[PDB]
Amino acid sequence: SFPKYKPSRLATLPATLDPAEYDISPETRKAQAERLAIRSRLKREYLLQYNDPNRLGVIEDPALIRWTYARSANIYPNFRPTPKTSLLGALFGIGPLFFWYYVFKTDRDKKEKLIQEGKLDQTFNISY
Amino acid sequence: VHIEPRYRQFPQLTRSQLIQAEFFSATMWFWILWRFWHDSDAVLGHFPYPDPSQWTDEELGILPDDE
Amino acid sequence: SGYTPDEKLRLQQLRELRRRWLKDQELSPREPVLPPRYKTYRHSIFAVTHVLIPVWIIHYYLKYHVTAKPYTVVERKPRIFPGDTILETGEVIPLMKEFPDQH
Amino acid sequence: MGAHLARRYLGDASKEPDPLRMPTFPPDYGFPERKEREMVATQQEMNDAQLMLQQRDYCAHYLIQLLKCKRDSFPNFLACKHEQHDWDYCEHLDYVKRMKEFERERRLLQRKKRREQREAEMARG
Amino acid sequence: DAPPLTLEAIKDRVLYVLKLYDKIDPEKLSVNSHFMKDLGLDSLDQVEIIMAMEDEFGFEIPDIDAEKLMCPQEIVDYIADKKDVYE
Amino acid sequence: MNPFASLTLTTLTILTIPIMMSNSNIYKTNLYPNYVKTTVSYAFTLSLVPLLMFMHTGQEMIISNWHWMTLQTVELSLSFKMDYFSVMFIPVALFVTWSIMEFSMWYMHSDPFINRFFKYLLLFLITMMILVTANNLFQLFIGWEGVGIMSFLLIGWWHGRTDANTAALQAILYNRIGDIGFVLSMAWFLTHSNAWDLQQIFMLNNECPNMPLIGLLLAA
Amino acid sequence: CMHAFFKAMLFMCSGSIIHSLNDEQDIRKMGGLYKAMPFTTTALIIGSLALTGMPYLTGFYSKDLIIEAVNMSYTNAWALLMTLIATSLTAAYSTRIIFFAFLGKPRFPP
Amino acid sequence: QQERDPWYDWDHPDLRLNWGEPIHWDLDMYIRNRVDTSPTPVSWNTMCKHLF
Amino acid sequence: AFSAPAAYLTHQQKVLRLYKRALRHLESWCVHRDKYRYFACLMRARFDEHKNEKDMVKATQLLRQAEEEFWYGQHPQPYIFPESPGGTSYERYECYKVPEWCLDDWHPSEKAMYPDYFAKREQWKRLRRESWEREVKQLQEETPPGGPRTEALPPARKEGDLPPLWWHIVTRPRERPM
Amino acid sequence: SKMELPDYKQWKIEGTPLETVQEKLAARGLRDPWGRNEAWRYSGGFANNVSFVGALLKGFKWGFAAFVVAVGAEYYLESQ
Amino acid sequence: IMGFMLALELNNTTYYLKFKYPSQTYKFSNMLGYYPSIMHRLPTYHNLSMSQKSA
Ligand SMILES: CCCCCCCCCCCCCCCCCC(=O)OC[C@H](COP(=O)([O-])OCC(O)COP(=O)([O-])OC[C@@H](COC(=O)CCCCCCCCCCCCCCCCC)OC(=O)CCCCCCCCCCCCCCCCC)OC(=O)CCCCCCCCCCCCCCCCC
Ligand SMILES: CCCCCCCCCCCCCCCCCC(=O)OC[C@H](COP(=O)([O-])OCC(O)COP(=O)([O-])OC[C@@H](COC(=O)CCCCCCCCCCCCCCCCC)OC(=O)CCCCCCCCCCCCCCCCC)OC(=O)CCCCCCCCCCCCCCCCC
Ligand SMILES: CCCCCCCC/C=C\CCCCCCCC(=O)OC[C@H](COP(=O)(O)OCCN)OC(=O)CCCCCCC/C=C/CCCCCCCC
Ligand SMILES: CCCCCCCC/C=C\CCCCCCCC(=O)O[C@H](COC(=O)CCCCCCC/C=C/CCCCCCCC)COP(=O)(O)OCCN
Ligand SMILES: *P(=O)(O)OCC(C)(C)[C@H](O)C(=O)NCCC(=O)NCCSC(=O)CCCCCCCCCCCCC
Repeated sequence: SFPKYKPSRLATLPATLDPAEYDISPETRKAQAERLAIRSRLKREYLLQYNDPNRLGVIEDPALIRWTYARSANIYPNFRPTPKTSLLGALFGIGPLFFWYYVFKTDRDKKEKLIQEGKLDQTFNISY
Repeated sequence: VHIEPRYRQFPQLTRSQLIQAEFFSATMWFWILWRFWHDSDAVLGHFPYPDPSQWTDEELGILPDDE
Repeated sequence: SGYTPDEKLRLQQLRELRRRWLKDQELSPREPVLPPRYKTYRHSIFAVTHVLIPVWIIHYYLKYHVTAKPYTVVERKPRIFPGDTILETGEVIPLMKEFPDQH
Repeated sequence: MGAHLARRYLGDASKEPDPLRMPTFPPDYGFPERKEREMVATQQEMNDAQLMLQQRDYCAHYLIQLLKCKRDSFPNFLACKHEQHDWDYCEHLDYVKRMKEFERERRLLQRKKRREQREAEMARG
Repeated sequence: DAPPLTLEAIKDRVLYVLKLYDKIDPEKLSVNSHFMKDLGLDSLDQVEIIMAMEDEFGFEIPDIDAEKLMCPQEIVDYIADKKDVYE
Repeated sequence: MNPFASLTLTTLTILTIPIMMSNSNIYKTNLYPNYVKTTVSYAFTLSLVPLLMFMHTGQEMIISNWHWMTLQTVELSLSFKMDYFSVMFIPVALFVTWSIMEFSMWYMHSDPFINRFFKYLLLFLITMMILVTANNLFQLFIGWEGVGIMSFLLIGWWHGRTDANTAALQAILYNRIGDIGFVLSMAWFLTHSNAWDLQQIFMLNNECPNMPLIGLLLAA
Repeated sequence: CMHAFFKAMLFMCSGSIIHSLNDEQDIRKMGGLYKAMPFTTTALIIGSLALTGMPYLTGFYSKDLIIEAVNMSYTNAWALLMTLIATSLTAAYSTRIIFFAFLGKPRFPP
Repeated sequence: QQERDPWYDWDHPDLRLNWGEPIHWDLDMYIRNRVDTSPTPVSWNTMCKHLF
Repeated sequence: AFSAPAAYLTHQQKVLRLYKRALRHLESWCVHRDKYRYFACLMRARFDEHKNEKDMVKATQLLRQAEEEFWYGQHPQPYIFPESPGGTSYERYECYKVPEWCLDDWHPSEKAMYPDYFAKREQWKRLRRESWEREVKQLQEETPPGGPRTEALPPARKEGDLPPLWWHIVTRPRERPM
Repeated sequence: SKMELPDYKQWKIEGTPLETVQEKLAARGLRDPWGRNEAWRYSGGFANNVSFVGALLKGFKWGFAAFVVAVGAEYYLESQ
Repeated sequence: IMGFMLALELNNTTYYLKFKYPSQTYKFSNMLGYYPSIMHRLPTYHNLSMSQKSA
């Protein structure tokens, strides 16, 4: 029939094309109800604090606190040197340095060889 | 001038805008015709294009093949 | 499917309050209580200031300060054609030779 | 665009001229007595007129006359029609001379091909 | 720039559209009529009615809200609230 | 002195004038858009004059009015190139800007910050004139980045619109890759020619090489 | 220079259409503007003619010479072909703007 | 957040987040000003093939 | 927007949303009004053809195939109203929306420039302060012990009360504030 | 001020592409109920519109007359 | 003139009561050649992912 749509990571699958949307279980309905109850509880808490006539300041967001903490201060305590971590660290932290060292070393060696052999166009090169 | 809004009807126009639009369309077409009458070479060219086939070997300096 | 009775009633009450709020947002005839403290003439004052004063300042700056140092203002030399009269030395640049004219 | 491109690409590139190497035959080859082109404008005159280096071709005298005409009748920017036509006609003649050079190159190349084929056939026979 | 909307203008426009609907009898149509309880339309008819109102007033009514407007008066109140019309 | 230099510099200066008045009661009033439009009209006429001067005798000049700093054997100064390109493009740009400012006076009538809109338009015009009249690579770069940043500010005119903010940053990103090319060209020209000004660049580069020309192409 | 002139005018006419139709920018919702808006109609027609190279408008004196020089030069064949196709497509999208914005029946809200 | 529903009464309408709900680890790059992963009319592989 | 969402969309709701989206995209394809009317009537004919269907498994499969057809045939550039989320005028006036708490930080001279407005504002502030306790009490009386199962809020049940959590809804900035 | 909505009974699909649409739908066995709500667009000042070629030649008639007059005047001046 | 004529014919074809699904060429042209999609999602995603995961 019609050509099928292939989802990617940067072009995700639409909800209307998800096969699980048309196979609904009675447990799926109660999962949806529980999620809605959680959202309603959070919304009630936020709205009460938000409409408080006596509140002055910032309504602290524990989710935001946890996100900023997990992004910075909780990384090293939960880091272990594994083969994957070691290899990725060695690559991303050493490979670029030696690649650039080789590139610049080769370029400058060629430049100095031409300078010594006296066949490099250096006229008008006053400012260095 | 105040133009009253219309609902489901053609909007109210103005004599000034009608005459101005007509005058400028007419100005453009007069200019095109006047320029084509005088400077028709700009569109159709001015000098003929030579046909290289009609140039004689004598004037092109080509000797007979046997020679 | 439709509003529940509670949804209908709350919407009615909220919309009544919102309309009252906007009506209160309307201003008063006295409201912007400010604290105590020809066409040719306007463009004539505009033209003398905005055009005349800058041109005076810039011409003074260029004639007496910028062009008082070498190579600050360099002009491309004027074109000279055959049969011309050089004004600096009263000279006459001769005409070209006869063209092999066609038609 | 043109049929010469089709002849050279979908055909005999050996018989068609090469624009980046033309001319390949001596200018007097087949011309018993050939006169050199005449230059009216002198180097000093073109230098004074400040002609662009691509405008300093063999038509430069008509260009100088056109520039002098346009300078003298400045407010009337429609008064140098004759000078403009003289410059355009000189450029047209120069272009048709370039076309004649191309055609001479083409038929000289094909004459050389015919002569070498005749020599090859004579040697074979 | 544009003239402000009024409650009477919104009501007139919605009833105008509804009288130009063929499945609604213009004689028995009122501002309190229910599209399905006393006009006999269905869900697809209500969808088309809401789309006609969207084209009329030049804005969109989300599906979560549009499914509840079962009355011309409800449509008028919704549009007035969204456009900040109080008179 | 001939009126060429004076009139060109006067056009640029009177363009800059209404920015000075952007801290006055006129900037606090509703006459500021009309004031800026009138200024652009007057600048357009004063630019028409040197165009007539050029159309007669083909007069061109460079004005190195202000010396900025001497980097040993490299001198940077504020220089303007009033040649065919500049004296033809300035009147066209001023004419278009005048018409656009009037149309914006009608079009942005309900905008709460119409005066800021007109100040931003005039700032863009100033930067574009700097770009066009610049005689050295550094001043040309000043105009380059100035028009880039004014474009950034004017695209994101409505700050509450996420799409507007993404569009502004996107324009900055692409013009910044262009600026990478531009800076490569500037570094090459200074290193190999000891100059950032067009006269010495043209005189010394009898055959320009691929590296500086490709830098210019990438920036363009 | 020539493009500055007529492209600025085209954008101003587009803005006039947008403003008169309550910040609508969709040619699918424009229509009937040939008679509805006379002056902007004639201005946009003149601009689109100048853009496409009408034989004696402001775009003829630059675009026509550019095309002549491209055809008569030692150029890239593919570049020449793409330039000609682009001229055709310019005429095409100018036609699209005029046809969908000014001709026909209205599509804007009542 | 672009894939998040626009017609819902979010607590942060521009970020399309609610107060107290968990925040994705890569919210910093999944904002509406940044990387978008919303579905497209044409499949990503087809887009890549046609463009390349 | 104004209405609280439910835990899930019913089959009828999904069908109606597909109907509206399909008609909008068909209108985007069919630019002219007569062509749109013709093909819209055909689309409604298809929906009415499948309108009466007792087998809900078959109905769900029909909806799934219709969704696939729509995704294949959707307009790449559908028409969007200017004020709608994809529109050109979307969120343009958000930088002009300022809150009334921002209003109350004004200098006394500024507030003196609007004597009548701020008297009404003080009345509104008093009305807000006099009802908060009743609002919170009504909210905590009517909630289930487990907590709110939905985002809906009750009206005022008494003749002197106000609907709980009303201030920001009622005093939200105008759609065209400046 | 305070514009009045024109009477809704005046909107009909007769003499309009909408009646052609209605005939095709009737042949197919269908009907469209939104005919008149669209029929406002096909009547009044929107009843007739120019073609694409007729739009380009907007001022050709007066432009050509002025051109003929100017050519005659130029020829007259050249002759005398 | 060829562009004018072909575009006018294609635009006049829009009035017919005929509906056809779009072509691959139409999708390529309408979606800007897919350049903004691919090249505004892929390289930006990889750069912003490297900026956190690696650096
Ligand atoms: C809003 C304005 C400001 C804007 C910028 C604001 C931000 C920056 C502020 C400043 C920051 C730095 C502070 C430095 C402090 C020191 C000051 C200093 O060193 O000044 C240097 C310098 C002074 O040099 P100097 O060494 O003291 O004097 C040298 C000579 O001896 C002089 O020669 P002279 O002996 O001939 O003298 C002439 C005399 C007299 O002049 C004239 O006579 C000229 C006018 C002639 C008019 C002729 C007509 C008159 C009327 C007609 C009369 C006859 C009747 C006819 C009637 C006709 C009726 C029709 O005038 C003067 O001497 C004036 C000197 C300058 C005075 C002002 C100094 C102010 C300093 C204030 C510092 C405060 C703190 C700053 C920081 C604070 C924090 C932000 O002054 C200037 O540079 C001033 C401006 C120069 C002239 C104008 C140049 C125009 C250039 C145009 C370029 C256009 C480019 C456009 C590009 C964009 C568009 C594309
Ligand atoms: C990897 C390849 C890379 C290629 C690189 C080079 C690319 C060159 C491009 C050349 C121009 C292509 C124009 C069409 C592309 C866009 C099509 C489109 O979507 O239009 C909708 C668009 C309207 O949008 P809409 O209203 O939303 O329509 C939506 C509908 O659903 C209607 O939507 P639809 O999709 O149903 O309508 C499209 C349909 C109908 O539209 C057309 O046929 C367009 C007109 C084509 C004209 C071709 C030349 C005809 C002859 C002209 C005169 C020269 C001959 C000699 C005459 C006498 C001379 C003395 O056409 C097709 O489906 C066939 C393909 C179209 C051309 C494809 C070109 C190659 C790229 C793709 C290759 C693979 C294609 C596979 C098939 C598709 C996938 C299954 O059309 C227009 O606005 C008209 C544009 C086309 C006419 C413009 C003027 C002529 C163009 C230049 C022709 C040559 C003139 C002379 C040049 C100088 C020579 C020296
Ligand atoms: C030379 C230096 C490196 C050059 C290449 C750099 C490639 C990577 C650039 C940095 C990656 C960006 C990091 C984070 C930036 C934020 C990303 C972002 O804001 O989102 C993308 C943002 C907005 O997204 P929209 O699509 O508009 O969303 C619409 C809303 N509905 O747009 C962008 O910034 C996209 C930028 C992608 C860069 C890819 C372009 C690279 C092209 C290089 C080709 C060069 C050819 C030049 C020819 C030269 C001739 C000699
Ligand atoms: C073109 C870009 C190349 C970048 C630099 C080139 C380096 C080579 C590319 C990467 C190779 C390894 C570098 C470090 C990556 C670590 C590998 C990894 O992340 O996975 C490890 C696996 O690593 C190991 O534990 C064993 C160590 C070696 C295995 C991986 C390296 C093998 C590389 C193959 C060598 C090259 C093959 C040559 C083929 C022809 C090429 C010309 C853990 O496995 P998981 O638990 O599944 O975690 C991944 C979650 N998705
Ligand atoms: P009202 O409450 O009366 O609504 C009645 C409904 C429909 C809810 C019924 O009560 C009902 O549930 N009926 C059974 C379920 C059902 O209707 N299934 C079929 C629905 S989908 C269907 O078959 C129609 C699909 C055809 C159209 C597909 C659209 C794709 C085209 C998109 C093109 C976009 C650009 C042109």
